[PDB]
Amino acid sequence: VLYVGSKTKEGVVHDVTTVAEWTKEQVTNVGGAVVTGVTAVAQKTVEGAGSIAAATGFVKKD
Amino acid sequence: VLYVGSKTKEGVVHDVTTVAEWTKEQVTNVGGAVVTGVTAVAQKTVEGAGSIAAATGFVKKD
Amino acid sequence: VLYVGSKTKEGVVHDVTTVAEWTKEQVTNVGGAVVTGVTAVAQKTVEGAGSIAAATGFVKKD
Amino acid sequence: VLYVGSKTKEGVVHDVTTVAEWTKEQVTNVGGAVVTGVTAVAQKTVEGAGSIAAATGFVKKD
Amino acid sequence: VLYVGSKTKEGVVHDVTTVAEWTKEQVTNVGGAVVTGVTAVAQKTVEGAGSIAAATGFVKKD
Amino acid sequence: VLYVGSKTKEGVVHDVTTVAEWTKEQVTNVGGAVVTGVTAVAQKTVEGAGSIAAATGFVKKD
Repeated sequence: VLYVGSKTKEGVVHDVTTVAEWTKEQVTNVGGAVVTGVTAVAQKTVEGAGSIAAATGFVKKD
Repeated sequence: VLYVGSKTKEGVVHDVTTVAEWTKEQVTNVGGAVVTGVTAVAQKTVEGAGSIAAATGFVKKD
Repeated sequence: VLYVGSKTKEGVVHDVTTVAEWTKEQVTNVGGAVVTGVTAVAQKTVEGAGSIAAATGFVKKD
Repeated sequence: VLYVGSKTKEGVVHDVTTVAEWTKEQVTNVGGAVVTGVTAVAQKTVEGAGSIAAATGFVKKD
Repeated sequence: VLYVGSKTKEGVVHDVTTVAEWTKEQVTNVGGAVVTGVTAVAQKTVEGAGSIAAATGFVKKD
Repeated sequence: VLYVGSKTKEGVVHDVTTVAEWTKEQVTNVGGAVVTGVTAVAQKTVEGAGSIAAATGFVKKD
């Protein structure tokens, strides 16, 4: 293995653009997740049993 | 392995752009997560059983 | 392994841009997480059982 | 005339993005203009006879 | 005329982004202009006869 | 005229970003202008006959 002037992009997130304008937003909740923003998870490796990698809006009610 | 003038980007997040303008936002809650912003997790390695890597808006009610 | 004029970016977050303008935001809460800002976690390694790496908006009610 | 939370953009230039990569470029010249970069003129008012407002790559050989 | 929380942008230039990477560039010249960079002129008013406002790469050989 | 919490930007230049990386650049010249950098002129008023406001890479060989 050998490079020159190279580039590598394993596991990234880029150029996420959100624009809200005149936004009215009621939200109620009782006991459960609610998500409204912009989530950005970026991982390279995840290992192991029973794992939960990069959850968003989760409820685990065993 | 050997490089020259190189670049590597394992596990990153970049150029996240949020724009809110005239935003009205009520939020109530009882006992459960609520997320509205902009989350940015960036990990390289995660190992081990039972793990929960990079959760956002989570409820674990065993 | 040997480099020249090189660059490595394992596990980073950069160029997060938030813009709020005329933002009205009520928030109530009872007993549960609420998140509204901009979170920026950046880790290289995480190991071990039962771990919870980089949580944001979490509730663990065993 | 009266505003609120307003915005005006008379005569601007913004978000000019140039990207060159592995560019070989010979250029000769004798006695005449040559332009290769990125020009950005932004004017509001220009008045008067015979004027030459915002020239780029000009030759006036009277 | 009267404002509140306002903004005005008469005659500006902003967010000019240039990126060169592995650029080889020969240039010869004899007696005439040559331009290669990034020019940024930003004027509000220019008046008067015979004027030459914001020239770039000009030759006036009367 | 009267403001509150206001902003005015007559005649500006801002956020000019240049990035060169591994740049080889020969340049010869005889008797004529040559420009390679990043010029940033920002004027409010210019008046008068025969004027030359904000020239860059000019040759006036009368």
